[PDB]
Amino acid sequence: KKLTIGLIGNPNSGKTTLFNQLTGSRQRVGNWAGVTVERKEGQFSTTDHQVTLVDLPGTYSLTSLDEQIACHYILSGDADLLINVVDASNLERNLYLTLQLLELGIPCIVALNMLDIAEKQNIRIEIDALSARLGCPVIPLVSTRGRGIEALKLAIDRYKANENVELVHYAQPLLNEADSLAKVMPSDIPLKQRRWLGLQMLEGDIYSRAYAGEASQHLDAALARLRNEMDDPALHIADARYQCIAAICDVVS
Repeated sequence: KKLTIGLIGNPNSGKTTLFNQLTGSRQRVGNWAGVTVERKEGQFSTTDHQVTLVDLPGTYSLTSLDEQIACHYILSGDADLLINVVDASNLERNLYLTLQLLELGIPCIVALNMLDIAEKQNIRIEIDALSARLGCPVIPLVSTRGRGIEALKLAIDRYKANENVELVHYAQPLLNEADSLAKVMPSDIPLKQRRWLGLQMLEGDIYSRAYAGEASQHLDAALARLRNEMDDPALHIADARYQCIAAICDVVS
């Protein structure tokens, strides 16, 4: 059976290296539609699947051209699953991107990279505790004898919808305002993603408005409403995300 998988992580996080390991010489260099950014695709197989792997440009956040490409692809829904390459030696910084994928609700597998760099600086990562808090599998990419890859291939064959765990705990009125923005958005987009798009707009993101159809004319009204209910809506959003990531890292690292 054929799956298409998007490969996503921070720049400088061993993403290209995983890409080459997975695909060997079975890769095509193309170009992202309408821009001159290079788009790599590659092929590998698993026990049950033939996999088309799409390397997305490194990015720290879904919220320059590169960043925008990753996000447009993530939101296009073309991919069945995403492989999220995470630097174990910079967990907290790297999970900011992971959180957005999970909030978007896209099937995810976290390939925990740079174990050897982590080990070297006395950082150990509690794999199952991370996995429980994310609601998606976490696969240590041991480089020794291709073990990591084999285990990743196993995870791919066993992939499923993420566990619907609570992630960031937003103040209710932000959720409320996001719900309101969400119901006036193009319905071709899942409710979960519509809610996420609303949340980004409230925090002040401009690229998100592009997918949200009508919503952007309701935003100033939404924001004007919110500022009666709290002192800094966008900062409360920043604060709840950080709260969530730091509570994870405290247990996990």
